[PDB]
Amino acid sequence: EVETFAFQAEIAQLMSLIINTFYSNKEIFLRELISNSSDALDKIRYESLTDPSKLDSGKELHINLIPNKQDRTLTIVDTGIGMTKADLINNLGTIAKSGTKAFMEALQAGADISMIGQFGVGFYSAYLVAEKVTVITKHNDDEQYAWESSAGGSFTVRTDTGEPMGRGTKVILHLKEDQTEYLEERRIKEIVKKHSQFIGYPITLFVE
Ligand SMILES: C#CCCCn1c(Cc2cc(OC)c(OC)c(OC)c2Cl)nc2c(N)nc(F)nc21
Repeated sequence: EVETFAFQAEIAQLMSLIINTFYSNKEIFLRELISNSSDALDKIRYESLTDPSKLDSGKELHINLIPNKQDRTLTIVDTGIGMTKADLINNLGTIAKSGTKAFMEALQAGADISMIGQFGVGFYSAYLVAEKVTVITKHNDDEQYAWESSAGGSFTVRTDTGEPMGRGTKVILHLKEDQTEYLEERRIKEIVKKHSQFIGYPITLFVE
């Protein structure tokens, strides 16, 4: 049972700009996703202080980076707060509208794509390297969901019947044919060291 949705006009515009603009410094997508993972882990850690039962779906707070050359995927996994169906379909897109407009205007005023995170829309930098993005997420109050988009103005949401993840988010980057350098161990290590060296959670780079 797959539900198909149209992105709000501003988000479809942002995704097109990210796909179409010539911009060589694509590596910045990784810092954006790791930073989102880190914010999600802070959120579950904060909530657990007043309600300890929120860690019943997993005590460990961490980030895994999983490359897979056979599937041509790079997966960012976290055991953070996770997302609800409402976040996936409408809540995040609503907040994204404001950030998208501010980012588009900043670009016209002379800013570059690396500043995307300051506008709360850093997640869409995934499309600098990915032809398709799959998001598997599980929030304590909701079910496990799979969000997916190859851009083109639409995204899908389905109940994920795959392997339960307990609590957290998995961002699966189906890389563009010319972006396989992001499956290489030394390339991932270099980017993490350059942009994500001060994240307060363990980041484990899996090897193939
Ligand atoms: C913006 C923003 C941050 C909030 C949404 N979000 C994101 C980025 C994100 C933003 C989105 O819109 C702006 C969004 O679209 C609905 C999205 O889902 C595909 C994600 Cl993953 N990553 C995580 C994560 N790792 N864990 C949790 F829990 N929430 C996340």
